[PDB]
Amino acid sequence: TVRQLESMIRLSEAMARMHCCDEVQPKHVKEAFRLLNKSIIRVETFSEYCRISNLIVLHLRKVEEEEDESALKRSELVNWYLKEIESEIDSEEELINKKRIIEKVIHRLTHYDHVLIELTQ
Amino acid sequence: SQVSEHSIIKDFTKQKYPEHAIHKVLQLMLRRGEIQHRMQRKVLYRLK
Amino acid sequence: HVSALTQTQAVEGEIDLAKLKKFIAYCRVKCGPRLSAEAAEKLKNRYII
Amino acid sequence: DEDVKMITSLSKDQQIGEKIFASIAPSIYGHEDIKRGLALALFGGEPKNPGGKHKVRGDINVLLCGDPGTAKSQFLKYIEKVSSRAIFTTGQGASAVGLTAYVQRHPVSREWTLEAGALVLADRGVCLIDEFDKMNDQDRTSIHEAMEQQSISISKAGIVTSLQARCTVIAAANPIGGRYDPSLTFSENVDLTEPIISRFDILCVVRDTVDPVQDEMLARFVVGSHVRHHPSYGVEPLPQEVLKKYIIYAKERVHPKLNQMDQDKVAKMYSDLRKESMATGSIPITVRHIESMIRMAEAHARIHLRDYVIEDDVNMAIRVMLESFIDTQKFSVMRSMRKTFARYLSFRRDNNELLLFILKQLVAEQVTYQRNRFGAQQDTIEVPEKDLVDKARQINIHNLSAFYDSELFRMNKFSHDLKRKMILQ
Ligand SMILES: Nc1ncnc2c1ncn2[C@@H]1O[C@H](COP(=O)(O)OP(=O)(O)OP(=O)(O)O)[C@@H](O)[C@H]1O
Ligand SMILES: [Mg+2]
Repeated sequence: TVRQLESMIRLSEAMARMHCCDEVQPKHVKEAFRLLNKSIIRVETFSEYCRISNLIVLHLRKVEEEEDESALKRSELVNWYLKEIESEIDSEEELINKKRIIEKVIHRLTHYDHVLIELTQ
Repeated sequence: SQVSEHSIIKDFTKQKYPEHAIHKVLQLMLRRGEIQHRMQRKVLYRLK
Repeated sequence: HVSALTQTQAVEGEIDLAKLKKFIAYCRVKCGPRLSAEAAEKLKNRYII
Repeated sequence: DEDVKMITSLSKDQQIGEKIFASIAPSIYGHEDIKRGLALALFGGEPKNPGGKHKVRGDINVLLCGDPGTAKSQFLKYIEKVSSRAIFTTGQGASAVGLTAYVQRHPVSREWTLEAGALVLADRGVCLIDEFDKMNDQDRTSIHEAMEQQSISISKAGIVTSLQARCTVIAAANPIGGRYDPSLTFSENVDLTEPIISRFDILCVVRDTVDPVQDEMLARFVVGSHVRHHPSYGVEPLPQEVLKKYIIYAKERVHPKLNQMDQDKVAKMYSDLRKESMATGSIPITVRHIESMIRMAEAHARIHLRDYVIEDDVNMAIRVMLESFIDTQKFSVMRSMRKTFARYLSFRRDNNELLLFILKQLVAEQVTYQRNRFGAQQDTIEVPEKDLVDKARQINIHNLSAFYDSELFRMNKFSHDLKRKMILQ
């Protein structure tokens, strides 16, 4: 938040006081930025699963919002994602492995996480 | 699964129940959240 | 909201608040009634039903 | 003497209302809606009591709920500075002024005194409460009694009294989890109860969201304030003393009359609002909101020194009440209501602002897609003009050249390229 900005200014002033310089200069700003970043620690538990889920949600909600017409199905979603990846996979083995992975991820999202809804024909 | 509101109205009026009761029941289910509208309000679907 | 600014005469036969207060106090202090047997039996029958 | 003439002359100006709206809180950037609401809260309305039976207040209470770092307390500080009679207190503890009346020997003067709470001391004034959620049981009970009955009862040490608490309440608070959840209602996000929330006429929600341009501007203002204070839309806001004099004169000598209200439109709109609230199936509207609208209308009529209420004030109060009601709903209900009621919410609005909102939504969607797929942002952001045109057509807007030439387009550092029919940021 803005409190971090004020803390950065205070740390810059502290660095200037330490080095007895008469003005705050970019070296002190860089040092305060470095220290404040190093103090922050990231939570460790996953990123790929979240990214895939977010992309799927974005696609489905764009489909819902853009059209009052009918929507797509699970197979259509899988085919669309594979078509988008087409330029990123070079061989059939990686393609089939990623297809299995995305199918399992979609099953987990629909059944376990309840994020996505499934309907019959 | 999805059901059209017209189908429910026809089914219950053939049973000769009033339409206002069906509307109120649908509104209460909407409040509870079991029933949701599709992109067009003609057809509803069931959640939990 | 419109009529609150001009006239406090919403209904023709309102009892004034001071008059209503004094009348309620008067009736409460003056007398106290009790039931009648003919009405009592009907009340009993209705309560049982 | 001449000050009255100056006040009348300023009233003669056709855009005095916007001047007053922009005159509030010079040191806070953004939150224009909050300042507009605080304008009505400061100017107030008019109590009505037909006979001695039906009392209706004219004080417009304000509640703010915000994520940390949104500067909720600065608004209260400014209001205390401006208001002639304003009391400030905090619910966390160790406040200079308490929130409950008690009888005690004063530590300094050593005399037996009856010290009433902050609510009693602010007769015909403003009471400000910070950290609204941290309050204990006694403070909540006293606040509920003072807001609903507008009087405080004391039975202590052989003293039985009732004291008047005709005051306007402005409060600030934080959500339960420390961050606002758009998927939950306002009541589920706040530690307070529904009866307490129902008392407030205006509810404001301040949600922190990463906007690079807005963050850049806020940081620029903060650093500029820090550098300046080292020891070594609105045309022009009014002076603070002039604003004080105008407020005093309007409160003393302006009493707008409702002799020109239009009941047909109000009744139809109320019926439609209730109908669609029941259609969505959550949080239906009630008659109380209409009352607030009327009060707000009166406040607006007090701003222009109008002695009679006209349709402009009614429509502005309608817009404010509708915004407050819609903002408390969850995602889907809020979106549906916003889409359906675009007719009323567009009163005196700016089309350029709506187009900027559309552009920002599209930019956010593109940035989110880029971050999710690539794993990192790209150096440029681009968007086709066709999508913007289609959405404007959906909102019934067919020309965008003025938007391209508008100052809002340049302020957000947008550019339009005809060589590719694209918008670049
Ligand atoms: N729009 C803004 N303009 C100027 N200063 C701002 C703005 N937003 C935040 N700040 C600054 O952020 C700092 C945060 O402190 P502040 O007391 O204002 O927070 P708060 O919103 O009351 O928070 P809390 O929820 O913790 O009570 C202040 O120094 C304030 O000046
Ligand atoms: Mg604070």
